[PDB]
Amino acid sequence: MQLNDLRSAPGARREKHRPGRGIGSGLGKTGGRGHKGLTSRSGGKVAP
RNA sequence: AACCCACUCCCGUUGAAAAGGUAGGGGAUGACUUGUGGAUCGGAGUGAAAGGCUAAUCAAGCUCGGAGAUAGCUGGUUCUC
Ligand SMILES: [Mg+2]
Ligand SMILES: [Mg+2]
Ligand SMILES: [Mg+2]
Ligand SMILES: [Mg+2]
Ligand SMILES: [Mg+2]
Ligand SMILES: [Mg+2]
Ligand SMILES: [Mg+2]
Ligand SMILES: [Mg+2]
Ligand SMILES: [Mg+2]
Ligand SMILES: [Mg+2]
Ligand SMILES: [Mg+2]
Ligand SMILES: [Mg+2]
Ligand SMILES: [Mg+2]
Ligand SMILES: [Mg+2]
Ligand SMILES: [Mg+2]
Ligand SMILES: [Mg+2]
Ligand SMILES: [Mg+2]
Ligand SMILES: [Mg+2]
Ligand SMILES: [Mg+2]
Ligand SMILES: [Mg+2]
Repeated sequence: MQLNDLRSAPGARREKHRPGRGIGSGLGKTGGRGHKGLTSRSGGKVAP
C-alpha cells in the first residue's frame, strides 16, 4: 500500500469524450451534432 | 481682367490630386465675393427644397456604455485503433 500503488476498481472512472479532435476519435469536425439546423449551433436548444 | 463658379471635350483612374489639369465656358455694383469673432445639432438643427448639409461619415453624426443584444443563417471545429 503505497501512494503510487493504489487505484480504483475497473469501471469506476471514465475519461469523458472531447468533440472536435481529429478524425480517429470518432467525434471530430461536427462533434456529434450532425449537419446544419437549429440543434447544431451555440445555444440551439428546443424549449421543453 | 482680378475674384466667385463649374457647361463641354480630352487626359488622368496603381492619379502630381480619396474629385485635379490644359484648352474653351458663366457671373462679374450685386438676391455679390470675402477675413475675424459669435449663435442654432442628433428624432435635433439648418435648408431660394437636391432627403441636400451638420469635420473625406447622413432616409437620422461621432464616442463610450446596456453588450459577449439577437442571428430557425453562412463559415470553422485540432491525436490513434
Ligand atoms: Mg463517424
Ligand atoms: Mg449525438
Ligand atoms: Mg458545416
Ligand atoms: Mg438542412
Ligand atoms: Mg439536424
Ligand atoms: Mg450564442
Ligand atoms: Mg480666394
Ligand atoms: Mg480642346
Ligand atoms: Mg478653366
Ligand atoms: Mg473668364
Ligand atoms: Mg447677362
Ligand atoms: Mg462678413
Ligand atoms: Mg451648441
Ligand atoms: Mg439620431
Ligand atoms: Mg426624391
Ligand atoms: Mg470626426
Ligand atoms: Mg462630409
Ligand atoms: Mg442585456
Ligand atoms: Mg456579437
Ligand atoms: Mg457558402
